[PDB]
Amino acid sequence: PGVTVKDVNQQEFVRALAAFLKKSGKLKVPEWVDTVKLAKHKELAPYDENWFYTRAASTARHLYLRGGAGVGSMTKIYGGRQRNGVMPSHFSRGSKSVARRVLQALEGLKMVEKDQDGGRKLTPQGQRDLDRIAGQVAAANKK
Amino acid sequence: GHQQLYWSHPRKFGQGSRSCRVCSNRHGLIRKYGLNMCRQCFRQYAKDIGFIKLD
Amino acid sequence: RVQPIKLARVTKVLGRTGSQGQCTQVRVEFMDDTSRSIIRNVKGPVREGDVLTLLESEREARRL
Amino acid sequence: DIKLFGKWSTDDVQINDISLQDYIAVKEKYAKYLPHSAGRYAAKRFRKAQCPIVERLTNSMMMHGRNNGKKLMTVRIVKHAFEIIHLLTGENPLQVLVNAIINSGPREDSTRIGRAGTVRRQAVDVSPLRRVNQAIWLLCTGAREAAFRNIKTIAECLADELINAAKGSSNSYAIKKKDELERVAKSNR
Amino acid sequence: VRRACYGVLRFIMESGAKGCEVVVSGKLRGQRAKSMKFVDGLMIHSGDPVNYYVDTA
Amino acid sequence: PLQSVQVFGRKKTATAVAHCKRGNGLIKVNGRPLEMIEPRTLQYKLLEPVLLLGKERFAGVDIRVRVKGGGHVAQIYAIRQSISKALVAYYQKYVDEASKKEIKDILIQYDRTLLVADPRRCESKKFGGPGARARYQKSYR
Amino acid sequence: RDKLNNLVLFDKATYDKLCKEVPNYKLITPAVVSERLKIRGSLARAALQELLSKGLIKLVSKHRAQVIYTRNTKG
Amino acid sequence: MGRVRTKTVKKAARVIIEKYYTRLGNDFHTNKRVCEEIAIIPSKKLRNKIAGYVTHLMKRIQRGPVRG
Amino acid sequence: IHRIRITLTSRNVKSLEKVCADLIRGAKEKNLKVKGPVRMPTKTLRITTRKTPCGEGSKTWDRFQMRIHKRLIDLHSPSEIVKQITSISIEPGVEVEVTIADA
Amino acid sequence: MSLVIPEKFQHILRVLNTNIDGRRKIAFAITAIKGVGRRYAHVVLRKADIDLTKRAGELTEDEVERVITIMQNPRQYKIPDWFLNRQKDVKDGKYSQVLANGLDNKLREDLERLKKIRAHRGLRHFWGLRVRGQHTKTTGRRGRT
RNA sequence: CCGAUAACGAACGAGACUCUGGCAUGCUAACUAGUUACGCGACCCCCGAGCGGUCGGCGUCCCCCAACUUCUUAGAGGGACAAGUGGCGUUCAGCCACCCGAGAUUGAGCAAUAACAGGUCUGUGAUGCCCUUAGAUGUCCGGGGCUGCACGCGCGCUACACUGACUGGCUCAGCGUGUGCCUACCCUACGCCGGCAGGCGCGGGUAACCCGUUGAACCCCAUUCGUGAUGGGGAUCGGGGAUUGCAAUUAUUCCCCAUGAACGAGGAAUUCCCAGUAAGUGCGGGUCAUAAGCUUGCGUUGAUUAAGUCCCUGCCCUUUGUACACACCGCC
Ligand SMILES: [Mg+2]
Ligand SMILES: [Mg+2]
Ligand SMILES: [Mg+2]
Ligand SMILES: [Mg+2]
Ligand SMILES: [Mg+2]
Ligand SMILES: [Mg+2]
Ligand SMILES: [Mg+2]
Ligand SMILES: [Mg+2]
Ligand SMILES: [Mg+2]
Ligand SMILES: [Mg+2]
Ligand SMILES: [Mg+2]
Ligand SMILES: [Mg+2]
Ligand SMILES: [Mg+2]
Ligand SMILES: [Mg+2]
Ligand SMILES: [Mg+2]
Ligand SMILES: [Mg+2]
Ligand SMILES: [Mg+2]
Ligand SMILES: [Mg+2]
Ligand SMILES: [Mg+2]
Ligand SMILES: [Mg+2]
Ligand SMILES: [Mg+2]
Ligand SMILES: [Mg+2]
Ligand SMILES: [Mg+2]
Ligand SMILES: [Mg+2]
Ligand SMILES: [Mg+2]
Ligand SMILES: [Mg+2]
Ligand SMILES: [Mg+2]
Ligand SMILES: [Mg+2]
Ligand SMILES: [Mg+2]
Ligand SMILES: [Zn+2]
Repeated sequence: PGVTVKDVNQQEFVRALAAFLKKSGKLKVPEWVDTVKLAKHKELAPYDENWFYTRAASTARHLYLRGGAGVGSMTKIYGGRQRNGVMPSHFSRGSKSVARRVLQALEGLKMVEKDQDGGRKLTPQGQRDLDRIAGQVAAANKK
Repeated sequence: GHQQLYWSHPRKFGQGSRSCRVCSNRHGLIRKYGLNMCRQCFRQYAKDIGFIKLD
Repeated sequence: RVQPIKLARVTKVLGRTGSQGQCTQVRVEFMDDTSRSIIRNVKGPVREGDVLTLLESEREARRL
Repeated sequence: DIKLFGKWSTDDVQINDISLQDYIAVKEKYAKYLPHSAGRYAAKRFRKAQCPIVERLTNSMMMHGRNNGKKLMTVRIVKHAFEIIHLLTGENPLQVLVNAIINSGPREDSTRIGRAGTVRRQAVDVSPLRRVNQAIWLLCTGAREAAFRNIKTIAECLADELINAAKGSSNSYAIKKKDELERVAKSNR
Repeated sequence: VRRACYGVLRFIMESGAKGCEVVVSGKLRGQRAKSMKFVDGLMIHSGDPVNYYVDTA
Repeated sequence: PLQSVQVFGRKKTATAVAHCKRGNGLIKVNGRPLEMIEPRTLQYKLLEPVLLLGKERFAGVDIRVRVKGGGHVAQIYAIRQSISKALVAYYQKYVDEASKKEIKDILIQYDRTLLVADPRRCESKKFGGPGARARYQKSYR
Repeated sequence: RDKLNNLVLFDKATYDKLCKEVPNYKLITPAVVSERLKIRGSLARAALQELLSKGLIKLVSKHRAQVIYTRNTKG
Repeated sequence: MGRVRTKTVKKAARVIIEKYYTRLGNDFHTNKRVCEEIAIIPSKKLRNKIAGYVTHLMKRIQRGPVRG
Repeated sequence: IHRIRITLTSRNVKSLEKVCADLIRGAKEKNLKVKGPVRMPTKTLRITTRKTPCGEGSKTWDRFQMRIHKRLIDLHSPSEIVKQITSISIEPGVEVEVTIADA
Repeated sequence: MSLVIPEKFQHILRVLNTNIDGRRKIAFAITAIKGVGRRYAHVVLRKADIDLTKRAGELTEDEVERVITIMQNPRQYKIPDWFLNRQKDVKDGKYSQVLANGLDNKLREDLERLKKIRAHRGLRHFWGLRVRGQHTKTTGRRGRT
């Protein structure tokens, strides 16, 4: 009888943390979240009116596992194939000032924190919120 | 001469300012690890530098 | 009209025939008259001791 | 006992033809949960015969170069196609698959040396492994060509290939090119 | 060329060598080049032992 | 408190070293449980030794596996012989050999790869073509 | 086979045909009912899931590449 | 297949049989150790490939008079 | 008494395993607390060349490589008695480099 | 998944000078308009408050007119300046999104601009050749005999 | 190889050897690699749980305030030899099956004689003769060309889609390079500004130390799409924004918004390939101020078929025929 975020479904866990940050309307959403494309190795800015909450959810959840990740490490996680038209594809890294505006959006929500080394970790205020709703996901997976 | 335009074109970057240390040639050069030799003059001194063709 | 499909076990494999070496020779029995035996030529991998599936029979073979 | 894919038992299926009982590979000993295994069945001749027939079906479905190493994509394709067989018929698909290997492997083929105006020359018997090699090959080609630009998904065209092949209709791609081989072999017997 | 390269060859072998092979190539007399080699005794050619049994020049 | 062996298993690069203490039925990989592991079409290949041996064999141990290297599919197989050599090696040191011999003859008679690894790594690439054996197209004229 | 071009937001002669005879037979898939009547392709992913609001359709697989449905339980 | 021995293995084992027959037997792992005691073999793969042929001759010259 | 680190780099291992074993028993005889020879991963240097002086041929490449072996010994010794331990085994393929303790 | 069908389900539309398809989804129907692509249509339907699951035969003309009103002059509705087609017009200085035969004009007005100036890029439009530094030795044998 | 034997004793090549892949819970050792223990510090169920669960959070070289070496690294040895068993064989050399085992043929490196008018004088201060030497074919500077296009051919890349594109989420690698005598040009963490390419600050790394636990792609999970030259395909083309540089036009590369061409799986031909192989899929290295549709390496997912043959294309040995020896592209 725990539980934490490790022993639940990681993909469903995000859909719940994105909804948890939705109704608690203190997450500062920037003013260009509906016209930005999200990391130039892909076209067509996403099929979601509020994709910023799912990106802020997974980023927060990614900081719970490997701490100390800055803005360059979060561009590495959310990168993929850039199909170069007629040339072969390549891994090209993600977008810088959409991962920074996520990590700055949680500095005001008191979930992330600058470190002695670089990057950001979860404050003890922060993983209190992730581990609590992890019990909410596992309570629904028995039903 | 004269001094202002005898060698005035800048021999910075580019294979016009990289020469083989043995034969002073500018084609087919190996600059990896600071060899700075041509690809044929490397094969003369391949063992004398100490590279071994193992496989 | 057609002859019933008669099965047949295979004795010794007798080498490879056919221009490109695709077909063997198998010298089958019939499992009904086991005293009776006819050499034939299958294609594909054989493994002496298996069971074939012959249609019509009284065919041919040329001994290699 | 083992319930392949978690839900399909295997100690009830019957092989029709006495010939193919050592090359069709569903029964008691080597019946696994999944059709994915680090095989090592290519290192020796006839080692691929004790390879289970559901493993062999997934290995021949990932073939046109577009999708050539994608095995975990064709694990679920055979998984979905078995649930369609269950709904279309109401029977264990391990039974339906082994009734399709019987009714699609040719019993006669043709090849030898000289002239070939249409196919080949001499009527040649078929060993009971090539007709397991080729029966899987015909069912994986009828599934692939039916769904090449059709609305139908690949697990539908895999099910509708061998629901219609295990029945025997000459309305599937497999029996259409199983009786095409033995008709032309009956021609130049 | 011939008279000299004999004297080198039977100087190598008399100095305790196990085998020798001296190859002289180029414009030997005339215009077309040919090659005179002078193998005698024992000469390994392949493997790792042609790294420390045979010294070349 | 020292009843704890740690063995490993590999598949093409990926070593996965288990660890079984003396405990109560716990089994998990990198913190994630045995069922919440990756791509899940290969799930019956990773909880495979737990099924046909049983739960009472795993009832006394605490399997904990850490996995590095490899890919997604050659990680399911690394754990597959990691959690199943950890039960074999635990039963030769702390219970009798007759109980190990009757579960080794389960894990060998059904998929021998559960206790021995495949020696196939990867062949080297040559200067003839794009890969190990394959060669570049040749134009005669 | 020349052209298909048919159906979007069902006409009433097929929607009344939808809600009666499609929960009757065995294999229900958005690819087999699209070719069946005339429903384009998307409708069948959208129509067959709101028949799980009415409950005349039992779910089987629910995968991202194929959603297999069936007739409702009779016995 | 393809493991026919050469004559750096065969004629270097007939010297071992003719000179050291009392110190040997029909056991590979012992004659592998006798052969490196009585011979300077420069490599390990040539070592136990001679001794694999030494044991083939001693299940052989305990039946008839093979050379010898 | 310091905590010094000797580093031994070479291109052949059989000429380095003799020098590195000389420094171990050379300081076990002089009763020092010696952490053992720690072996770094080797560094292969793999220049590959076209092998032809011209461009004509059947495209046969030429794989040269040179491994570099690096081993390090950590001592518990003052600055004086290590100098006669250091200066007794040169063996020119080995480049003995002694670092400083505090750093 | 509608009730049955919209009663005023309009079968095609007619917007600027093109007849967009009514059966397409609205973010991909209006890409038949030249000057409006897949990236520009998805942002002018976020400036309008309409959902995108509707097709092009369900937008009422109180909503169709605003879709034309956004795309005709996008810069006054906070669509950012890096997103347009004709930014810094070579004859106006005005960032503008051409979306009509004015796109076909601007294309043609700049080709004959470079020919009237007689620059090197304009001569390779008057001649049926490649402009962007391509090699013509072994490429372009379809548009010419 | 065994044998045969007017031959006897040898030699190179083949093999051995070298490197590499697989195996060692045995050895040597590891604050520039760790692993378990244990101590604190966070969270989660709690009524309070607990030798509870999670943690790449912290610490055990300011002298113990803990030991070890499975995983990692690389040293020294072992290990596999047709050895054991059965079958066929002159019961010879050997072959096939089988047991036990990590493995019962892992891949390459080196490589003989005799040749060739094979390629290279544009690799060389390797070089013969010849040519040219001040209005120079020396050398430098500025501009242009090597890339120009009715067409033919060769190696490739991307495609023709639903076994897919799209969007979001999830989740694993291995080789390897990195501040340069001249020589200017290094890999880059983190913080902030910008939509993006990028910019400005502050560091670490001459490297198992920092980039880096190399959060690689395909794959996987969910949504949208729906057989339509379509949300397949991204050629052509306009406008704009940056970076490298002394200089970007004949577009260096990159980013953005538009333009949306053939192409529906390919005629006669023909090329590679049999196991971690083909193929898919990305990442390094070389070139590099700027840069990979090339090549050289690396992992990753991972098959179909075959364990044969001399039919085609050739090769090796023997007998035989020859008017061939410039040797059948012969001679006539
Ligand atoms: Mg990614
Ligand atoms: Mg289809
Ligand atoms: Mg030799
Ligand atoms: Mg050799
Ligand atoms: Mg490859
Ligand atoms: Mg510490
Ligand atoms: Mg200490
Ligand atoms: Mg170890
Ligand atoms: Mg010539
Ligand atoms: Mg030359
Ligand atoms: Mg000259
Ligand atoms: Mg050169
Ligand atoms: Mg010039
Ligand atoms: Mg050129
Ligand atoms: Mg070529
Ligand atoms: Mg596209
Ligand atoms: Mg690594
Ligand atoms: Mg289109
Ligand atoms: Mg210029
Ligand atoms: Mg260029
Ligand atoms: Mg575009
Ligand atoms: Mg590059
Ligand atoms: Mg090139
Ligand atoms: Mg062969
Ligand atoms: Mg032939
Ligand atoms: Mg010839
Ligand atoms: Mg005659
Ligand atoms: Mg003659
Ligand atoms: Mg004539
Ligand atoms: Zn040179």
